[PDB]
Amino acid sequence: MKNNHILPNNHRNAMKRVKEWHNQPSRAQRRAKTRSSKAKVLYPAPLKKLCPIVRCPTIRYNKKQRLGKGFTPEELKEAGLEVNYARRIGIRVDNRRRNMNKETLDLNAQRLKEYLSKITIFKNGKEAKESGVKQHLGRIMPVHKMTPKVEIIKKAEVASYE
Amino acid sequence: MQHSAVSWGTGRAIARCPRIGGGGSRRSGQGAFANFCRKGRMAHPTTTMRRWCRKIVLNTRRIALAMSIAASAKTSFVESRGHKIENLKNIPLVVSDDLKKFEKTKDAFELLKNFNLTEEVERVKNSKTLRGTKGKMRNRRFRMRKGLLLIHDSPVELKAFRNIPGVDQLSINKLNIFELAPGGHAGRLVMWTESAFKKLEKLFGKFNEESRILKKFTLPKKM
Amino acid sequence: MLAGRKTKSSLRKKQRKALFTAVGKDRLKRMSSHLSEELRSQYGFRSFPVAVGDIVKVHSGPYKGKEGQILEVFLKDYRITVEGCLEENEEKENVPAKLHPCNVTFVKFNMDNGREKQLEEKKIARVQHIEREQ
RNA sequence: UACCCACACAUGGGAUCAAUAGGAUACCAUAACGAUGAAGGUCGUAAUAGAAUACGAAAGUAUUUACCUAAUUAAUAUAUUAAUGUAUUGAUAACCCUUUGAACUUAAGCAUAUCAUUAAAAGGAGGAAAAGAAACUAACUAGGAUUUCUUUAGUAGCAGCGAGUGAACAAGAAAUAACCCUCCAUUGUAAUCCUUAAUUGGAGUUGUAAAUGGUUUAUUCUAUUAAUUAUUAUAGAGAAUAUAUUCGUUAUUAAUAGAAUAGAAUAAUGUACUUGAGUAGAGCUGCUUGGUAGUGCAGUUUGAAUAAAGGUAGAAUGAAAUAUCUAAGGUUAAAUAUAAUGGUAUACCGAUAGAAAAUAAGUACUGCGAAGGAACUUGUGAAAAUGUGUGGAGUUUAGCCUUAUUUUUAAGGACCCGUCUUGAAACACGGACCAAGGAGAUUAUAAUUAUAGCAAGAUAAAAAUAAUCUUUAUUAACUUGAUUAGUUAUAAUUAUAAGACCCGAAACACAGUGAACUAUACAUGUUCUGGUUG
RNA sequence: ACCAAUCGAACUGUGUGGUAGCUGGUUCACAGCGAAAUGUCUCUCAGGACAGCAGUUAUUAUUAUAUAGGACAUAGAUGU
RNA sequence: AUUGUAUAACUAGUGGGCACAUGAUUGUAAGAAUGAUGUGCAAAAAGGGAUGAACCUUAUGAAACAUUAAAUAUUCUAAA
RNA sequence: UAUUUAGGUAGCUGUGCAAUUUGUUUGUAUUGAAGUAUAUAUGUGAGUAUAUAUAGAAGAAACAAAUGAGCCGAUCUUGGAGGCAGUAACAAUAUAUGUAUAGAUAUAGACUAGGGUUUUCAAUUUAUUGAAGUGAAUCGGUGUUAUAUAAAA
RNA sequence: AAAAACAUAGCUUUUUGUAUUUACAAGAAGUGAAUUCUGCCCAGUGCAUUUGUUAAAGUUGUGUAAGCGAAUGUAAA
RNA sequence: GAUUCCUACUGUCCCUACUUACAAUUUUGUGAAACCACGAGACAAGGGAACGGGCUUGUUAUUUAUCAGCGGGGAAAGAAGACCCUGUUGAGCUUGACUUUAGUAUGUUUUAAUAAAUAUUCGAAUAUUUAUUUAUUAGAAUAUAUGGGGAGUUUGGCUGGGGCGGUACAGCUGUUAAAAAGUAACACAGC
Ligand SMILES: [Mg+2]
Ligand SMILES: [Mg+2]
Ligand SMILES: [Mg+2]
Ligand SMILES: [Mg+2]
Ligand SMILES: [Mg+2]
Ligand SMILES: [Mg+2]
Ligand SMILES: [Mg+2]
Ligand SMILES: [Mg+2]
Ligand SMILES: [Mg+2]
Ligand SMILES: [Mg+2]
Ligand SMILES: [Mg+2]
Ligand SMILES: [Mg+2]
Ligand SMILES: [Mg+2]
Ligand SMILES: [Mg+2]
Ligand SMILES: [Mg+2]
Ligand SMILES: [Mg+2]
Ligand SMILES: [Mg+2]
Ligand SMILES: [Mg+2]
Ligand SMILES: [Mg+2]
Ligand SMILES: [Mg+2]
Ligand SMILES: [Mg+2]
Ligand SMILES: [Mg+2]
Ligand SMILES: [Mg+2]
Ligand SMILES: [Mg+2]
Ligand SMILES: [Mg+2]
Ligand SMILES: [Mg+2]
Ligand SMILES: [Mg+2]
Ligand SMILES: [Mg+2]
Ligand SMILES: [Mg+2]
Ligand SMILES: [Mg+2]
Ligand SMILES: [Mg+2]
Ligand SMILES: [Mg+2]
Ligand SMILES: [Mg+2]
Ligand SMILES: [Mg+2]
Ligand SMILES: [Mg+2]
Ligand SMILES: [Mg+2]
Ligand SMILES: [Mg+2]
Ligand SMILES: [Mg+2]
Ligand SMILES: [Mg+2]
Ligand SMILES: [Mg+2]
Ligand SMILES: [Mg+2]
Ligand SMILES: [Mg+2]
Ligand SMILES: [Mg+2]
Ligand SMILES: [Mg+2]
Ligand SMILES: [Mg+2]
Ligand SMILES: [Mg+2]
Ligand SMILES: [Mg+2]
Ligand SMILES: [Mg+2]
Ligand SMILES: [Mg+2]
Ligand SMILES: [Mg+2]
Ligand SMILES: [Mg+2]
Ligand SMILES: [Mg+2]
Ligand SMILES: [Mg+2]
Ligand SMILES: [Mg+2]
Repeated sequence: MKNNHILPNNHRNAMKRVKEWHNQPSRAQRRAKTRSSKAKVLYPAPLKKLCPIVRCPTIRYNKKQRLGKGFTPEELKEAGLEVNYARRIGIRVDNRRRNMNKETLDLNAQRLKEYLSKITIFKNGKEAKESGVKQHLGRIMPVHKMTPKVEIIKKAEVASYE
Repeated sequence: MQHSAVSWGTGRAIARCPRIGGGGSRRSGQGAFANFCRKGRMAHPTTTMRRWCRKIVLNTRRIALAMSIAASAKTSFVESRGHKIENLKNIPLVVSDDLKKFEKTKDAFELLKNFNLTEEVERVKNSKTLRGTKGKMRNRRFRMRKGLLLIHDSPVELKAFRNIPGVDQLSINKLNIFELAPGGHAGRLVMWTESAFKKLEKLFGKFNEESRILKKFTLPKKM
Repeated sequence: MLAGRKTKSSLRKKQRKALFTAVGKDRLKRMSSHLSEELRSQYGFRSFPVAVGDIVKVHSGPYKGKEGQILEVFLKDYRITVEGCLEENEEKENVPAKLHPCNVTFVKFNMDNGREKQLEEKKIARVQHIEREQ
């Protein structure tokens, strides 16, 4: 130490216990392989399931919407499904969550009608394998990132704006 | 470092380096545990902690693709590489799309014979020789020249062109640099199909427009 | 890579270990020979392993052109001895020559130990392969 | 004759160059032991047998399996009537869960601290194990079981406040799944359970309750065996022979075993209001954590309430409001970690290298014992050290530099190199001679210089087909507040930590072996012959 | 004194490539430039850090209307 | 007298010194110990003091020709 | 266009030669590649190029890349071979015809502990190979115990 | 390093009456055969015997320990 | 065992001489080691790291290339000096060195039920003591004292070598000190 440096802080056992990432491209080949092999087992059904829309907790991320975990049974009561029937279709159900507002309940209730208007139901699996219908693979109806919009207002109303 | 040696010390008219203990053979009494000793480990042993890969900026990797493509249309850049293009018709050249219906090797070989494209197949074939170094014993026995490249649109490679020596194929989507400029020089003789050549105008745009397929890319200006 | 492993590999030392340490039916098929043209019209395959006593003819090498009968077969060396050929020794030239069976084509067979049963089994299995393709 | 030099030819030795049925590293699959006798050992069997290698009196090419060995006519326990049946015991050297637990070292000394919730040692299971359905996080317009990756972050904090050590929420992803006992289960009836060929013999009211069919057809995937492949080419990967041929590659089928999905047919459907005590918490005492006056655990004394009740909300106690949850009984797939064993590849080494071993290598050989542990491939034939033949000088002077056709002599110059040192030819240390080997390379974090892309913005984070920096704007806080072109990479140098340019102590701790030499106690055996005195 | 040729704490394996302000060694050519053995602090005196002496690269001209280990003219300080 | 001057950034070695001339302190004295000013050896070639780290002439690539300094001219040994 | 500058230990910077492997381009070889030994030319120097003999199968150059990247020394590691030197230090009974006549030194023989084929014979020169050889009711062990594993007296 | 060192009988002091063993016994120390002697000192340090200072836990609250200090003996300590 | 004197006795001595055996000297056979910068001839004086084989001025040997002796020199060979000093390097041992601990002594709380007596505080609370059988494995958790029987570690610097003595180890004045500023000594006279 014979010049102008910052105070170094390097721990003694930093290089003695090391984990190396040599298997990174070989791991990503396997995960796409079992994902594609699982798709043929349930052929007409989609790969993923439905998720609700929630808000983020703190004030740093207060203006962001995000895919949550599961649907409360009261939002299913608005759409008209029962929880033993809705689990057999690709719908996730959460029971720990509590209802808070009206705006977050009318949003999720409208979203369940859009999913019901698209799915069909056959008799048995022999009938379903014979029909050739394109199988969806990504997320199911995700959120999309917003674009900000600036409103133009007249000159008179700025003295009485809110 | 397998043994259990220890230094004997001074007072014996002998060096300080660690000696193999025990007895009963020619081995006992010899040195160990040093880089200057026979059957001893080397100082600074190599390890797998060493960095094996480098990191390059994304916008620079797309520039080197855009430059080496333009060199394949230049005349003297191809001739300095070593290809024989004296009798070829016009460069760049683009054949019709109906090419991937060929199911035999005999049919695809006539297509090169229809143009004046045979001496590249022969000059690859006569140039095979041994390697000068110790790499003969390590799966690097023969080395030969490089021939024509063919860019197509199919996501699976064509089995008709696989056997001919000195012909490589590459899809339009991936576009490696290990083929378009081998050995750090540009000017490889390329042949384009129809649909792949028509996909270039979306892939790079003009000097003012942005690319929509490649996000945040624009061709550089002239200094 | 123990012995007779029969691998798909491109290394020099891995392929050569399968040539020395092969056993069983794999050692037989290394010593095969090419068919004549008129024999090819009768059966239809390309090659077949070699037994003792059938008349062969050399088609390449310093002994080109001579025709003889097979006297011995050496499985441990991949060599055979053909009649009419002489090799120099330190006393005489009466030593018969040792050749590799990839340089010879045989002209007439020798039917011993169920040889006709084996040849007719291959000719049946060949034409069924052609019917799968069309 | 000996001593010295020059040339030519022969001995001695295994360096250089070229090859290779050997090794090293990374990735993928598997993850199969044992009382129905394992792993390991001793002795035997070949027509002429020693080493190596394979095999058990059926013995050197689908059954048998000599003798020890957990080694078992047993031991610790349960069931039926001293006998019989059932379960456990041994091997491991990587990953997993508990118990016990150091010192060398750093602080330029050392005693709290660090190395360290480490090494050694003991117990217990599986192909994975452990964990897992809030007596949670927060203060928002609120989120939602467990596990793993990026980031927050070398931050809040802890500490002779010294050296040093060190977390979580929120945010972006991989993968997703929830359930069962504990009351008073229709008392118009134990409706249950083990065993027997048999309501045969029991268990059970101090409370047991357990629906059943494997037939057939089709499809997909994995593993092992067997078969056919042009000489134009769905075959230019590679080997072998000689100076134009084969095995394969490529591309197709068959057989056996295992797994999953679907159809048809055969079997089968009653009633169910349970919530966890010598626990949770107090006083004294010891360990652990970043947790600061419990973050978590344990010994001793004491020991409650039952939803009109109880717990928690990052300084202490007492009190109050507002939020948000309900402990002390049980099961659970996927995403994740790594050996023995078998495969595939490579900017790795090429016989003083690579594993100790190109394998008659854990072999020969050493030690009372725990234990220690080498040399040797095939062609070419360097130097050190010698032999024979021919030629030449002198007896007073090795080798080197300069100038000269008196160059096997003459005149001048000239102490033996490396190294500490004010100062070395030194009576200062190392070096008799040749060959081969042999010491500032790698990684993390900062800074300056050169170069490249974009620029008020910059980016290959994990993953799939966000964050950080410019700029935490100052202050301990309140009160207050515009401004120095950056960020991402490639290369060289310097600083700190890693074995850290290479070789070198006297010592300390953990786990084990010796009274054949010699010392002491106990048991059992053996211990030659002649005189003196009194 | 003795405890297997070892005894004022035996022998074998591991932590271990234990720490050393202390001895020893450190491998190719030419060209440009070129030192210190002094001051202060230190459980400091066989060792460290700051200052001094050195090297490399860079930008800029009235900071030549300027500088100097010099001299001359003028005004002064001192107690050998 | 000087064609430049001035300003920044990064980084190494060294901190055991000795001798001559002038002048001092302690000591009977010392090739003894410790300070002050200048120049050297360390790190500096050739020629002369017979020989010598510091004495006397004297600035630096490879050579040839003429002139001197320090010192010398019986002989070794160039020069009455 | 140096008519001006050029020594140098510790130390700092620039231009260049040698070795192994990787991508691209150009070329050599059975009328003879790599290695080794003697000469000649060339470079201020690290070095390079050619010629003759020997041997028998693969090696060179240019533009870029990766380092286990250049020895006289460490009482350095492993192998081979000198001087001193044929020097120190040790061994050395008589017979003209003999499986004998003499001389000389040393007490000898059985059980146990330890050794394990050294025993005996044949053939070839304290060696090498090949055969043969160990016979128990009465000679040892196997039995009893030394106040919770003990006797070849 | 074989002695002038160690041992020895002889002399003396001390602890134990709940010993698998029982005071002519079982543990701990110093001098060194026999003969003749073994003087004075308890202030210091130790050892023994006997009636000002001092912790925690418990109770509505309060109180109580050994040890140290003081007195008396003891030098073949 | 350590020390002195008489008698006898003698190569211990005056002062050495002669004989024999075994090694040695001569021949054949088996056939090593320490040591080695270079050693090619040796001296007198000089200077020099203050005792040269080599450097500078002087004086000098030589049997055809030997054999057997001898111990002046090569500051001869063996062993990284045991004596002395330094190191912020160790170990055995002692104690009124620093910090602690096994063992042991004494309190408090836990301890079978029952009845009675006595004492101390205010009908009640404490304490002491006796008797019976219905318990009786014999211990556990904390506090104070004793504790080289044990366990870790330390035990400054300057200095005409270290130790003993002094502090020239922090402040102030005059002289050393040489007419600007700056300057040493276990030098001077003092605070
Ligand atoms: Mg090695
Ligand atoms: Mg080579
Ligand atoms: Mg360490
Ligand atoms: Mg320390
Ligand atoms: Mg230290
Ligand atoms: Mg220490
Ligand atoms: Mg700890
Ligand atoms: Mg799992
Ligand atoms: Mg589990
Ligand atoms: Mg920690
Ligand atoms: Mg029930
Ligand atoms: Mg074929
Ligand atoms: Mg509850
Ligand atoms: Mg080699
Ligand atoms: Mg080896
Ligand atoms: Mg001279
Ligand atoms: Mg000295
Ligand atoms: Mg001297
Ligand atoms: Mg000496
Ligand atoms: Mg020496
Ligand atoms: Mg070398
Ligand atoms: Mg060491
Ligand atoms: Mg121990
Ligand atoms: Mg001994
Ligand atoms: Mg200079
Ligand atoms: Mg030194
Ligand atoms: Mg400095
Ligand atoms: Mg004046
Ligand atoms: Mg120096
Ligand atoms: Mg001179
Ligand atoms: Mg003189
Ligand atoms: Mg003259
Ligand atoms: Mg120079
Ligand atoms: Mg190296
Ligand atoms: Mg060498
Ligand atoms: Mg050197
Ligand atoms: Mg040697
Ligand atoms: Mg003799
Ligand atoms: Mg024999
Ligand atoms: Mg005696
Ligand atoms: Mg003696
Ligand atoms: Mg005595
Ligand atoms: Mg007496
Ligand atoms: Mg007293
Ligand atoms: Mg008295
Ligand atoms: Mg004699
Ligand atoms: Mg002399
Ligand atoms: Mg003198
Ligand atoms: Mg002599
Ligand atoms: Mg020494
Ligand atoms: Mg010191
Ligand atoms: Mg100590
Ligand atoms: Mg002690
Ligand atoms: Mg001192």
